[PDB]
Amino acid sequence: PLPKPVLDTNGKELNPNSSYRIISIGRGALGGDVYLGKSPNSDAPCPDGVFRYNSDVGPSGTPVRFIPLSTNIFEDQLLNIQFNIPTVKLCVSYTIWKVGNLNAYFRTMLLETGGTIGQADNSYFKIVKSSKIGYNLLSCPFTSIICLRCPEDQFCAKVGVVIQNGKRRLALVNENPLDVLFQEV
Amino acid sequence: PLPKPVLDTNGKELNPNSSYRIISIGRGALGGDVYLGKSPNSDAPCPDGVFRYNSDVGPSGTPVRFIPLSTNIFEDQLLNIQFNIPTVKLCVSYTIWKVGNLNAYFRTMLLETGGTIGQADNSYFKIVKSSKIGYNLLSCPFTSIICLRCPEDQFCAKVGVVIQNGKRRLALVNENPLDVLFQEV
Ligand SMILES: *[C@@H]1O[C@H](CO)[C@@H](O)[C@@H](O)[C@@H]1NC(C)=O
Ligand SMILES: *[C@@H]1O[C@H](CO)[C@@H](O)[C@@H](O)[C@@H]1NC(C)=O
Repeated sequence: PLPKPVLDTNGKELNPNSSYRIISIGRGALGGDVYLGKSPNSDAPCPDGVFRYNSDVGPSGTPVRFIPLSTNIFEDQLLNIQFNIPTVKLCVSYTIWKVGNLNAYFRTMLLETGGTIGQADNSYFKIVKSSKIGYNLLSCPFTSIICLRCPEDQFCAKVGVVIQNGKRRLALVNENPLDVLFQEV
Repeated sequence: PLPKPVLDTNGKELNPNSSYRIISIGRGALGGDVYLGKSPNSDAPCPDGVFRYNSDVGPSGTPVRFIPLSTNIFEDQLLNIQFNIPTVKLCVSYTIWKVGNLNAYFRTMLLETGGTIGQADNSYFKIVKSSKIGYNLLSCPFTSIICLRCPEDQFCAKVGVVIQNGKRRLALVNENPLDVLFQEV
C-alpha cells in the first residue's frame, strides 16, 4: 500500500522546497488562513501562537513549510511545520510549530511555536484527509512515550480551534477538525 | 467479564477507607517504597514529587489512598492517588498525584503532586497486573482528548523510574515498569 503524497490547491504535490498558506475550506466568515500571532497571555518574547483569521476577507496567512522524516511529504507521516518568514533574531527560534503544555481552562493543548526539527517531542504533526473536505492536521505529541495499544504505540489527536480572546486558536480537539488546503506562494 | 479487584499484601481487596504503602517487589537495594519528596528543581512551596527510596532497608513509604470513579477499586479503571498524611496547610493541596508537563531532559512526564480528584486532566492512574510480578501503575493523562484509535480513545502509559539527582523518580516509561505491592497500614 504505497504512501500517498499530500497535494496543494493545484494538484501539484507538497514540496519541502516551497512555502504554503494553510487555508480554510470554509468561505467568508467561516474562513481565515492559519497565521503566526502572539498569545494573549504569553510571556514569550516573540509571537508564539498558531491562529487562523476570523474571515478570509482579510490578510493572507503566514507561509509555512514542512519537514518530513522522509525525503518527501506524505499523508499520515510525522513531520515538522515551521512558519517560513524572515524574523528579528531573538525570535529566530519561534517559528517551528509545537504543541503546548496542557491548558486547564481549555482542557487541551494549544499550538505554539518554539518547537524543534528532527527530535522526538511535541513538534510532530501529520497531514491526513479530512472525513469531510480536504485535509486535517494531526498532532502526535510524546513520540518518546509508549502509548499502550495505540496505533504504533503513538498518541495522536485532531487539530481544531478554540476561541482565545476572540481569536481562533489552533488546539487539539475531539470534534470539528479544521479542514484545510495548502496553497503554494 | 467481571471487573477484577486489586488486592493488598494480604489478599484483602483495596479499600478507599484505608491507607497503603506502595512497596517494591524488588528486595534490598532493588527495593524502596514510593514516598513524597521535594523535586530537586521545583519552585513549588511544598514537596511535590513522587519518589521511591533507594533501599527497602530505610524508612517506610508515604501512605497513599485511592479514589475510584466507581465505588470500588478495580484493575484497569481510572482512579486518583493521594498521599494520606497530615500536612501544614499551605501544602494541603500538594498530596494528590498528578503527571507533570513534558520534561525534555528525560523526554517523559514525571509524577508529581498538585493533582485534582474527579476531574478529566492529568491526575488519573490505573492499577494493573505486572507482566512479571505484582502490580503496575499506569498514567492515563489527557482524558479530555481523543487519542485516535487508542483503547477507548485514551492515551495511557506505564509508570517506571528515572534517576533525578540520584533519587528514584517515578515517571512514564516504555520498559521496566515498576512492579508493586500495596500494604495496608
Ligand atoms: C529540493 O532540492 C534538492 C537539491 O538537490 C533536490 O535534490 C530535490 O530532491 C529537493 N526536493 C524537491 C521536491 O525539489
Ligand atoms: C466505606 O465507608 C462507608 C460508610 O457508609 C461504607 O458505605 C463503605 O461502603 C465504604 N467502603 C468500604 C470498603 O468500607
